Amino acid sequence: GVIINVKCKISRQCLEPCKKAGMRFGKCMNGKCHCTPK
Repeated sequence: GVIINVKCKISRQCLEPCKKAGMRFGKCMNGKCHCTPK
């Protein structure tokens, strides 16, 4: 589990860097981004 405290706006804009790192999941909850490692 890897949470990051960034003002996100679209789940797709946090999905890109979460893929770059290598995450199985890329989800934003209106506020902060929550990605899960693969």
